[PDB]
Amino acid sequence: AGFDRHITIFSPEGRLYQVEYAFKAINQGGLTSVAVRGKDCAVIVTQKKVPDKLLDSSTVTHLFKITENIGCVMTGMTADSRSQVQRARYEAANWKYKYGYEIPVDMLCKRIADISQVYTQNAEMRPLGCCMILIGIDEEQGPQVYKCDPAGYYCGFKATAAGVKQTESTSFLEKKVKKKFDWTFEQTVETAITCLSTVLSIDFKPSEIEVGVVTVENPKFRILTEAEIDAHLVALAER
Amino acid sequence: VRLSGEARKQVEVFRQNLFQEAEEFLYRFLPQKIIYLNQLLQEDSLNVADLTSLRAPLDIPIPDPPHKCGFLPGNEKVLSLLALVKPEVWTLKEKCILVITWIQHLIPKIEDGNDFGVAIQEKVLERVNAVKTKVEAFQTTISKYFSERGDAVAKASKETHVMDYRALVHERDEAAYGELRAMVLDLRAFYAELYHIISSNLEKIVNPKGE
Amino acid sequence: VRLSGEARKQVEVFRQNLFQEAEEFLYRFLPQKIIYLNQLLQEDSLNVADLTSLRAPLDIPIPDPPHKCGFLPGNEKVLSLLALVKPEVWTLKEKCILVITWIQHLIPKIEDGNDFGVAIQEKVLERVNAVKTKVEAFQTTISKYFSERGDAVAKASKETHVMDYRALVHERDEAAYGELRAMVLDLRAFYAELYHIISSNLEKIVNPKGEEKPSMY
Amino acid sequence: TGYDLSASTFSPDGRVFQVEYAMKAVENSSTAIGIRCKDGVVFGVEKLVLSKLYEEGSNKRLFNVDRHVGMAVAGLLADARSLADIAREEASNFRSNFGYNIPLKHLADRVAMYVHAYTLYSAVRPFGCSFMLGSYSVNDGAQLYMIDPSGVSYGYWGCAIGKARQAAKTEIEKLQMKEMTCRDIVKEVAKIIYIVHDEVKDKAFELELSWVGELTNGRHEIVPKDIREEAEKYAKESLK
Amino acid sequence: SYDRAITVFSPDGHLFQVEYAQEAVKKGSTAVGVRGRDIVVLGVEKKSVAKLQDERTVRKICALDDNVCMAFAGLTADARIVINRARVECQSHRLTVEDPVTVEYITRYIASLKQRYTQSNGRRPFGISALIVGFDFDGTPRLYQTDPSGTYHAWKANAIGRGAKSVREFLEKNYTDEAIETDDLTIKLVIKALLEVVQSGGKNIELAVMRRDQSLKILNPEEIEKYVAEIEKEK
Amino acid sequence: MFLTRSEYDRGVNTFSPEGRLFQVEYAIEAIKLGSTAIGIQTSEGVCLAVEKRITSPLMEPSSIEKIVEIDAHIGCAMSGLIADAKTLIDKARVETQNHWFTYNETMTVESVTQAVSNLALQFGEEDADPGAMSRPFGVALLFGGVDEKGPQLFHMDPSGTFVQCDARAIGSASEGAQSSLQEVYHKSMTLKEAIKSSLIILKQVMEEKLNATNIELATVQPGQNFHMFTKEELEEVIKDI
Amino acid sequence: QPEAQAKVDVFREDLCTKTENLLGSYFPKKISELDAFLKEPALNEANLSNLKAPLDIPVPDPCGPVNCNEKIVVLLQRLKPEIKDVIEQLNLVTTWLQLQIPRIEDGNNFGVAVQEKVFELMTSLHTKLEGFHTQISKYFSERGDAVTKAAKQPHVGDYRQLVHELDEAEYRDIRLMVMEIRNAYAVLYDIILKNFEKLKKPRGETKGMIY
Amino acid sequence: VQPEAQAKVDVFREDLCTKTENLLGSYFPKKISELDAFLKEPALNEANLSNLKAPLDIPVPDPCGPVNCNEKIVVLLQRLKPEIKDVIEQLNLVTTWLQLQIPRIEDGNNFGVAVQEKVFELMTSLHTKLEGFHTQISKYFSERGDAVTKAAKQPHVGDYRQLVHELDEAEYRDIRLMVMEIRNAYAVLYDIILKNFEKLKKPRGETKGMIY
Amino acid sequence: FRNQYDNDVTVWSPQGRIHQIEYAMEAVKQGSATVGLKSKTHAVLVALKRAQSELAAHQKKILHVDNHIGISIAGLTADARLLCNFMRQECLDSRFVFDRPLPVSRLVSLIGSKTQIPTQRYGRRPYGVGLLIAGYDDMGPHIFQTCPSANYFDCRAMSIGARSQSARTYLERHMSEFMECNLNELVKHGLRALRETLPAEQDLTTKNVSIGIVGKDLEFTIYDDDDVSPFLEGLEERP
Repeated sequence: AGFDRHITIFSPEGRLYQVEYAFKAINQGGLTSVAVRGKDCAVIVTQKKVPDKLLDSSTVTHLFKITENIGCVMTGMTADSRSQVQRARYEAANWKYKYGYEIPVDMLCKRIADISQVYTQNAEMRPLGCCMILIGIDEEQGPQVYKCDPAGYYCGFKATAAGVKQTESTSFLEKKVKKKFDWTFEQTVETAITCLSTVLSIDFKPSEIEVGVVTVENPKFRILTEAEIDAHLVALAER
Repeated sequence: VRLSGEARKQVEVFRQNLFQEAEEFLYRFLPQKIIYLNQLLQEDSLNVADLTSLRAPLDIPIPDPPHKCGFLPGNEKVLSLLALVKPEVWTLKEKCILVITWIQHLIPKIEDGNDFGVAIQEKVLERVNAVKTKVEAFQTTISKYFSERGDAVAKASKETHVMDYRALVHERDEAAYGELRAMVLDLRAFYAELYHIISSNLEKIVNPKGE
Repeated sequence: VRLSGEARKQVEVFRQNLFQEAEEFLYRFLPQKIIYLNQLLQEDSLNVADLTSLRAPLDIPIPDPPHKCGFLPGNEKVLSLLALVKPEVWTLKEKCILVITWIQHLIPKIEDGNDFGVAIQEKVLERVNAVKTKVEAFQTTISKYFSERGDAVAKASKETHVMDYRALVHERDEAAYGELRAMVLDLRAFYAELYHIISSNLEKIVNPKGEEKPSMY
Repeated sequence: TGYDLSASTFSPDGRVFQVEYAMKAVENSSTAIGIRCKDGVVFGVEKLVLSKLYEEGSNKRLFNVDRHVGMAVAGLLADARSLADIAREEASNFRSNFGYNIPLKHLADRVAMYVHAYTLYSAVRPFGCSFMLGSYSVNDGAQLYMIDPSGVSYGYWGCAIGKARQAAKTEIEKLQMKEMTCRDIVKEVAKIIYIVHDEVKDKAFELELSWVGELTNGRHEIVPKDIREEAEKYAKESLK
Repeated sequence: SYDRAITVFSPDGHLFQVEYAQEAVKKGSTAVGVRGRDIVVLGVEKKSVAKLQDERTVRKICALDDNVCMAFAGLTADARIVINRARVECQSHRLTVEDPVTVEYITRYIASLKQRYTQSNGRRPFGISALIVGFDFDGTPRLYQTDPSGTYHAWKANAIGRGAKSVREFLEKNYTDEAIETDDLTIKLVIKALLEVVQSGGKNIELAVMRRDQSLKILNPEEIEKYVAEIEKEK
Repeated sequence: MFLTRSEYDRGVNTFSPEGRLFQVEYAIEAIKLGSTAIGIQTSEGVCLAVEKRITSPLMEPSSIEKIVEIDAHIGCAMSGLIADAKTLIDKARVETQNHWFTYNETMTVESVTQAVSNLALQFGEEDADPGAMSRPFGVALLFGGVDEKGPQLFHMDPSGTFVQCDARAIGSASEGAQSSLQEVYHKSMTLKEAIKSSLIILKQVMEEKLNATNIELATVQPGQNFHMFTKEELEEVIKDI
Repeated sequence: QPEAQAKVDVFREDLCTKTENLLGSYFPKKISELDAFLKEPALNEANLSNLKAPLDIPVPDPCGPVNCNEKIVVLLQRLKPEIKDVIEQLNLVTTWLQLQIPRIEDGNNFGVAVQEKVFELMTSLHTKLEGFHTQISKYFSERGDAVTKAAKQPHVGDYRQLVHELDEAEYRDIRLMVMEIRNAYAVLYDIILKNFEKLKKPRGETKGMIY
Repeated sequence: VQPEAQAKVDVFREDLCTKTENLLGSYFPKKISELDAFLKEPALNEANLSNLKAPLDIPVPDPCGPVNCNEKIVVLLQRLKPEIKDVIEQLNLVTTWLQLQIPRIEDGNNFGVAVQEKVFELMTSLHTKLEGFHTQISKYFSERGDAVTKAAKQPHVGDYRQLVHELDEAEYRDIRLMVMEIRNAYAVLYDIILKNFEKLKKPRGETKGMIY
Repeated sequence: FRNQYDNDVTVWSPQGRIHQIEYAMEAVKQGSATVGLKSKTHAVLVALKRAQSELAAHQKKILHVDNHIGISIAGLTADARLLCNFMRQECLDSRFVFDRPLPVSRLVSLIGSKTQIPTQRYGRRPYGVGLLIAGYDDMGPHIFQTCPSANYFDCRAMSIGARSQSARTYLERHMSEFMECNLNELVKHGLRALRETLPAEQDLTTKNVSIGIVGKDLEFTIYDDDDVSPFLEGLEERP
């Protein structure tokens, strides 16, 4: 063949197989992340797996804060994830400097995604093998959830997942939105945790998951403590 | 192509039966065959230490130096070993055919890229075809034993003066015993290698082009 | 793997025997064989000019135009030259076997780098294996000579009327002498070629990976 | 398969194999370990003596990347020295601009991003070094970080790199570093290195140790030779 | 193996792409040059009119300056570029040193340009060889030749392009001090040499002369017809 | 038994196994295509000679310039690619004149040879300048000049390595011409004897019979400057032989 | 079902124990034994006139029992167990190596390549050894045919010479075969010992924390 | 050890070098001359093969006497066989010479080795053809004997008569082409070696060195 | 096969080895041998020079960088000349800026960085030359070696080039006495050490030996063919 092995060249069917391989690179990590939106809150959950006891559990995280009121969860290569996180933080601060107001979540996602496009069009560099999911509150639009992928697609979502169990998780979430009644903050967090736990079969403990939330009442992105996570987990088991 | 309802049903039942049989062979029949071949190897008849013991009695009159030949039977020992091994040989050939067609049905539509899965599938079916040709060679040798021993015995009876034909008949029996024991061993090895390859590469074999 | 002391001693004995035998072969046996073979070639037995002289009388009773055959001997000249050449063939085969074992024991543990010496080693192995196949073909021809002359003489005696079977018998003997001279000079050539390749490439063959280098690590 | 030739490429199954091949580089290296305790961080390296000719205190794998941080490396020494120059430049720039000693987490992040730059582009190979960084500051505390050739960075209570990583990691695991103090940790680091050293394959080693902590007033420094000799004698005694 | 890049040497040290460009020169139309005592004559064959084409657009012979002219055999576009570059260099040299260019200076410049394109990959050699004629300050006639490789050599008389071997053998035979004695004899010599390799005489040769202190003159087709008639009659 | 894979010879900046860097070696093979040149260093001076290898009679003999003048004190003889030879000769000339400009003195033959050698080294492309030929210079030079140390003859090769040599031959018949040099040469010989011996060797190696046209000869002596033997002087010596 | 994997893993552990025992004890012992046997005076004979065996056919101016060459059959009788042994051990190490081949992947295919190199050597050895098996039967059959030809045509003497030549060729081939079997054990031991780490663990875990 | 062993092999090598040089100088040209002379002779080139037809004395149906070989073909074959033996011997000599001249393996600068490889391929092809001729002679004798025996066993079958005649004619034209091929083999071998002698003799070339 | 992974420096091998760097390290073996050894008061460099022919002069194997530093080369003379120019300019810059002799350790660090840059990038080859650097500074006498790989070592003594293992073993068995030696004893030891590398037929001469000495009172001086005769005369004979 040879139509793979370079991002620039098109297949005879015009598919650009290299970026599709970058999509597989996300699943190679073996972790899953889920994001679900609510009427007044947006949450991100992801597996936290510590391979060795010696590792400091505090340092390992896939949840990062792009700015005070935006948070992200990265899935894929850890290094590419950290690099994209840094680029996102730079883009947000530069937006604030130039335009005088906090970057919208959609525009941040668009900037990061079009950067991913310049990666998937120029020859020498490779697409970053990571996926981003951004959550924030916009005053006009309420909560928001968005996802960047290695291709440059940046579509917004009511709820999403990324990682190895993405298809199972989106099947689960699709059923839940179809039986739409609402999602308050507690139900939002419960839906996220139930989705992740059901698709993985994990039956989590508080250490195994890390959750981050935004709410219209408290717009700042915060990563909940193990105690708060256990509080939500116990509520799930009780009912 | 327009697909009749009955035609769709026929193709679906074939595919279903094939995949069911593949799972059954891999997980139930194959280990049972491995343990069977293990115990067959452990049997005393198949681990005879002294090959001169199975040297058959060939009764043809030594010519007096300067009358007629009675019935000369075949070696019961090697015949019994053949009775044991030959079913296993043909059984492995059949199951090899099953695995080959199962893999071929799992091969997806041809596309330009993401072809590493089909490459893995092609590698596995290449090994399976190699196992099948070795098995067919065992069948050829099993067929050859009778004709070769008959030629040798007939030549010895026709030419009683030459003793080397009698020595040859005894050698044919010994070589047959060795070959049959090797056949049992490598049948077990082929079964195990098929399990190893398929189990190791099952994810790509069943799902080559990613999702 | 757990190795007994007796096992280690046995393996060491095989290794030292192989290595000293290879040294002895290359440096003592091979030149001695070259001088012996060129003396054989210079000898008149292998230097016959008129090959019709080699023809041996084939006593078959020619039929009258319109008795049992005696003992028909083989061509003594050819048989003597066969007696000379055949041990040389077998010895060259044996020494090729020794050389392949020597080199195969010399090749290093497999590694990604420093592969050029290993390439030289395996290339030399391939060439000596080719020489081995050639001498195997030679001994096959040696057997073919006896079988072919025998069936030719039998057919000539059975069909006494056809002369061309007798001509074939003489032709087989003549071709045999020619092929056997070719065989012995080829044997000398094979010995010299073995020495040339091994001597010229000896440093890489003996020490493929080379001297230890300062660590990058 | 041409997928493994370059780092720009992806495998069809989503793997960048050049980076993994570079990760295999460090395993060629002799082991090095760093352990973090309450007082500070201790580093240790098993520096194999390739020849008697080489001077002692040469081929140092323990570098000082700033006054308050030290670096221990495994993998290609050339790439490691270059990475140390990069880290020193980053620390100096941080001091010059922001006016104070660089936080270790930030320094690890910057050098990790510099490393991660190389995995992307086709023109340039990934680094062949994996290195540990450690510092003590009264504000931040004891911190130990390890950077792989990929640019992944994490904080480790105890860490090992090189050939004997796994064995060193189990030995470190059975230690309870959090309660302990540095002057004991040097002895246990010596014990672990002497354990993991293979006398048959590796002819000899000279233990190279360093630490940073309150006992230094937050300066990474090479161990005083008396303490080195005490730890080495203890390690030889425990080895039996 | 070793013929795909200009930079790479071959075993035995042959640079083969420049040889291929020298071969490309052989495809081109013939050109011939001869040094008379007071004339330098430059003759070039004409491929064909095609009967719907304007001859003025296609001219192999060109004047770099008042005192220098060239003819080329090889890639026509490359020849046009090289001619323009040499012309601007001529005027620049006059600008810089307040003197007219010498023939060896301009052939050195053209050779240096061709050499510059050979040395570096990412650029292909100019697929031309040229015949540069001029009169120096002393008034001596000068004829030089250049090739894609970038070597230049003076020639008493020479040819380039297709049939160069045959016509130069003829010229080695014919050329002598006697032939150069007369300007008409020089013109007739070059005309006979081109006649050695050309389909038809008058129609398919374009010829020009430079005199001691006169500009280039492309001889009229009637004048060429008269000269070939004189050549034809003498035989 | 033939192993001809090479697969590393193509492309400079590739160390082949055993680390031989074969492009430079092929460039060193390239000068054997060139005409033979010969140099002898003596106390009375250094002489240089070369065979012109005239292709056709119509070509002007003077135009072939395989011996040239870097300056009055130093001359050069070259064998190999005429074009890159011209480049290196230009470098030598400009460096000599730069030295005169800056220090008001004449360069030594060793310093001039080092100056051109530095340019030859740049095929490695360590410098970022675009205007440096990627290929090595496919020419060998013989630098002969009288300096503060007296007559000196330096040899330069495509690698850029340079050495003093009492007598050297470059080009096609350098093998064999060097053996003849080794037997004939003795340090005490005068320049007349050196001229005669070098012309003997050139006559031996040259395919065509030696004539004043097909050779170029030069000498630089301590009192004199670089001098080329004219047609008449060449006629006298080639008659004397 | 993991019971099949359990059975195949038990089989693989058994093969690993067996091949380790082989490399440790059996291969050195057989190397020493075969070296002693080739050093034995029996197959080192200075003059083959002793090897020559009688032919009872009468010369012309119905033949008696023409016995086989006692020396050659004795040497063959002790030879053929060695060939059978080395072939069996080769098959065992071959199946052990086959079960150690890892999952197919497009990277980290070193160690796998090491396994392929060991495999090609083992394949060459297997072909040579089964060639020896074939050659013994060829000797018996060819000598019998030559003796029959001589008896049918006593006037022909070239058949007499053919029988004697087959005998001496077989003796020399037995000597070379013993050398081959010793060398096969030795080189197999050397290769396996040198590369055992990669052969046992071709790939390892290179994933780490890239992803 | 054994610099004396290297000396002995070097003596053999020098003998092969001087022998192949003398061979190329004298033997190959004169053999080309001799073989074209043999082609020009009327015995090898005949207008009609009816002349070549030799008597088959079998009696036709409405025990045979000695049926002799085709004397013309036999005489021409006796002329041919020395040439085959000679050319095979000289080819073996030059092949051994080229094999000895193969240099030490080097990772690069193997073009000189490649020339030797191509010339060696040509020599190998020639060797195969010549061996084929030597076998073809015995094939002719065996086939003619088989056909004569079949005719005698079945006199009614005339096609065996035509078969013996056809085999004789085929062998005559075959030996004509064979003599042509011996001549051409000598000529082409000479041409290859003479054209490529410099590289064959000295493949690596002088190690100019001085890079180190 | 594995012909791949050898083409360029920028390609890692499946077992973590950059083969082009190793192929460059082979280059030092090609050159003529060199030996360096030090005492408490002196550092010495000694070399075996090679000549293209009898008429040609022997090549220059020892080069002076500064009064306090000088080098000896094994491997490509081109790379040697380039690196020597770089080192000379660095020392000149140090003297101009700080008016102090450059520390030899710092100079070899600079050499290591400059040499390392080719190995990692596509383009320029690794410097296929091995240098022995010897100098006296305030800390004391020093000897370093630099490989074509940018790694460098500090040595009591070292030998680089063809057949240098013999010199290394001689040096190792005689090393203890070197430290207290006189300069004459030390140069004699080094001369015997390089004599080990020579062929048995060849012997040390005035022509093929060059000696380089630097010390507290002695600036770097290369003792040439005539000047090595005092040091050579002491040596007895081949064993």
